[PDB]
Amino acid sequence: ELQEKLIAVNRVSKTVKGGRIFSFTALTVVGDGNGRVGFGYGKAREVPAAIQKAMEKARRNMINVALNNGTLQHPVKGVHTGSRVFMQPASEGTGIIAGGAMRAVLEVAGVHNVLAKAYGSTNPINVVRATIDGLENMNSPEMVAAKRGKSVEEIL
Amino acid sequence: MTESFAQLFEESLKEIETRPGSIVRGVVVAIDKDVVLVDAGLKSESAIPAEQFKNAQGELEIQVGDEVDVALDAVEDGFGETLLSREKAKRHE
Amino acid sequence: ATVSMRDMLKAGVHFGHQTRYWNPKMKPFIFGARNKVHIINLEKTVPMFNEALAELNKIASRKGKILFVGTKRAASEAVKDAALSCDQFFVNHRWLGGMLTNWKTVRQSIKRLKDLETQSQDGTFDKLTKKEALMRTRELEKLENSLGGIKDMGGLPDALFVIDADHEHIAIKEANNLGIPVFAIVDTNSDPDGVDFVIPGNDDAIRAVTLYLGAVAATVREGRSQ
RNA sequence: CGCGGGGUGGAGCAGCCUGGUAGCUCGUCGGGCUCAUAACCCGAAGAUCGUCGGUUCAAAUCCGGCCCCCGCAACCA
RNA sequence: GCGGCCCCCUGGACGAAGACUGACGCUCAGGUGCGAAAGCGUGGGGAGCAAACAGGAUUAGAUACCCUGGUAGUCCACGCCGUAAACGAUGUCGACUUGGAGGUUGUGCCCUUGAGGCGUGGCUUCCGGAGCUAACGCGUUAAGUCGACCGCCUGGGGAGUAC
RNA sequence: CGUAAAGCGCACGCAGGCGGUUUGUUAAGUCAGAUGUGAAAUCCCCGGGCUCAACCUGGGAACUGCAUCUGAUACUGGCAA
Ligand SMILES: [Mg+2]
Ligand SMILES: [Mg+2]
Ligand SMILES: [Mg+2]
Ligand SMILES: [Mg+2]
Ligand SMILES: [Mg+2]
Ligand SMILES: [Mg+2]
Ligand SMILES: [Mg+2]
Ligand SMILES: [Mg+2]
Ligand SMILES: [Mg+2]
Ligand SMILES: [Mg+2]
Ligand SMILES: [Mg+2]
Ligand SMILES: [Mg+2]
Ligand SMILES: [Mg+2]
Ligand SMILES: [Mg+2]
Ligand SMILES: [Mg+2]
Ligand SMILES: [Mg+2]
Ligand SMILES: [Mg+2]
Ligand SMILES: [Mg+2]
Ligand SMILES: [Mg+2]
Ligand SMILES: [Mg+2]
Ligand SMILES: [Mg+2]
Ligand SMILES: [Mg+2]
Ligand SMILES: [Mg+2]
Ligand SMILES: [Mg+2]
Ligand SMILES: [Mg+2]
Repeated sequence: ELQEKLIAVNRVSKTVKGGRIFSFTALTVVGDGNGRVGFGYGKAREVPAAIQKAMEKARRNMINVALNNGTLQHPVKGVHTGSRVFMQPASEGTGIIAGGAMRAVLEVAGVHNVLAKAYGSTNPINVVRATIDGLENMNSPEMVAAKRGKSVEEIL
Repeated sequence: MTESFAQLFEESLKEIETRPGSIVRGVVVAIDKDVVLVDAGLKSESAIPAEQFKNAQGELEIQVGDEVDVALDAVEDGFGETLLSREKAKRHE
Repeated sequence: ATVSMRDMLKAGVHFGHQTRYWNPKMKPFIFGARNKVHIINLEKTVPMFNEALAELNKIASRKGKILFVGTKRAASEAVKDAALSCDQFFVNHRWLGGMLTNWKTVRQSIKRLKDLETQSQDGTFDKLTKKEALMRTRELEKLENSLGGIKDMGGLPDALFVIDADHEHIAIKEANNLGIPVFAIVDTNSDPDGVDFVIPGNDDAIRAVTLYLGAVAATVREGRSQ
């Protein structure tokens, strides 16, 4: 039931005494489409080993997100290192409008309707980290009412 | 019965002396070939080298459970070890 | 069972390290200072100690596996003997970084230990030029010292009880990563952020550790006997 | 040869559709548990997904054949 | 930037206790002032040192490094110049936020038992937590959390050059 | 805006910007309401007519503005203590 997407594969180098040693990295995101999404990195000599290592890492290191009918509770901003991410809820039928790295994470998490924008560096690794961080730092009416010591309608 | 930890702790400080250099009577808890564990009433039982228990004839004159006079050198050597130097206590003698 | 403030003061629980080496997090549990020594507050210790015993009692009543951890030369023998008195598991020598997060590797080492001991005991062979046999026995001895306390653990433990949280910070970090609750005796110089159930007290005195360990083993057996 | 469907640790079932992760039940050996057996617990063992291939960075899944299985098929004095 | 000792004139900073004024404050475009060294002008002074310069060497060459000399200059008085990697490469002012080891300079208390112990102000060096940072690192003297005002940036070269 | 471009060499200071706390008053900023105006077309909403659409067209909303009047006194400003 978990849904997984490969976001980016990259070839790196080590420059050993004899010359360059080439290895590959993967970036993957897995999710249940119902509020749980994790990302794994994954690094290996060959592309299949890399994508496999990444998926296994992504299945764990998965977090839960307080979704709202496939949409965000409220506008959130997420920044990891040099990437700043802004995501705000939209009406049903708008679609998922976002950059490629954010597109995958929001699709896999189950956000059907979102308006998103990425400021700063769009490096895929940091964009994914920043959007996941933003989604986790998003609270819901029940948890905010519990935190504030009131009821939901009293908060509305 | 709220016997205060404050009351109880003042009593304990009156019993034992915590100054560096005081000779404290300590119990031999264990005798190894090289170290003897001596309790005193501080943060930790002190491992005193057996060399200090050897007389001029090389014999260990102590059995487990004896009270031994040990000179309190330091309660805390940064590692929670209470440094007990009985060899320095023989100066008083 | 139940321990008394009088007994803990006698055991020397109230002592802490020098003031300079303290961790400012510990400040709530510090009664004060005397002779440049921190004095832990036993009014904070007793309810926290009893409150931790309750949860250990609960885990033991659910057939929970308890891992006793302490590798200080002071507490190495006490933790092994105390853990064995209640049919539980222990680590009394250097904690292998990754015992819990890399359990898949430790399990293979357990398989090697079991197979190796079978040969030297069940296989009884030793008819291996008497030099390869002897060196093979050394390997058996090495693994036995390392993994004796968990050789039959089978899976991940349900809770860790650790002496000297600062000294054994690595084990606490693995548990937090894996969600395993940690009960820890936390001295004034230690960090209590990673500990789910903090028991503030001296952790270097054999008398104090024996006090803690005797009570814990007693509570575990009561929870199992139920 | 007709059409359809199925084959997955020794047995019984998920997994297949969307390509990346082999799970649930019984059985078997051992241990804890029990006075003991038995039941029960901890482990452990056991399929390469009928096979042949094709695709694809990568297949139990996607493609084809063969092999069977199950079901149907209008025609016996 | 300031380094022998002494005198005269003079500026600021800090502490203790108390009294007084009663928002009198912060920042600051333009403006004004100060501003290492080199340099310039007038007039002195000139021991040492030393651009330029002379000579000897080294070198394939040596308009250099090295050696022997040596003028301006370095010094004084009075003007000018107004620039430095003028750097903590970190504008000024205020508030808030865990700790440790020190240096220096005040002051209060306790047994000063003997240079001790315990507080409390100023300035300062190192280490380090949360946090921040692209990373290095910064970390109560912030590059943390904020507020007021000001200066400056907009790819590299052309060029801090032309007019 | 430490090292990537970017903190004046430093200071004093006029114009300017900003202003601890309390009370009263004022009502300038601010806020609320009302009134006048903000041409029609255009853009937007609901409709109507060309066989449909482009196009045309009815009503509305809007025109984020300005001015006047009437109220509010938290904040900011003025005045007084
Ligand atoms: Mg960019
Ligand atoms: Mg100026
Ligand atoms: Mg000069
Ligand atoms: Mg001159
Ligand atoms: Mg002259
Ligand atoms: Mg010369
Ligand atoms: Mg300049
Ligand atoms: Mg300078
Ligand atoms: Mg500098
Ligand atoms: Mg500069
Ligand atoms: Mg530092
Ligand atoms: Mg110029
Ligand atoms: Mg120039
Ligand atoms: Mg540079
Ligand atoms: Mg720069
Ligand atoms: Mg400056
Ligand atoms: Mg100024
Ligand atoms: Mg004011
Ligand atoms: Mg004003
Ligand atoms: Mg008005
Ligand atoms: Mg109009
Ligand atoms: Mg029509
Ligand atoms: Mg119209
Ligand atoms: Mg007013
Ligand atoms: Mg007013």
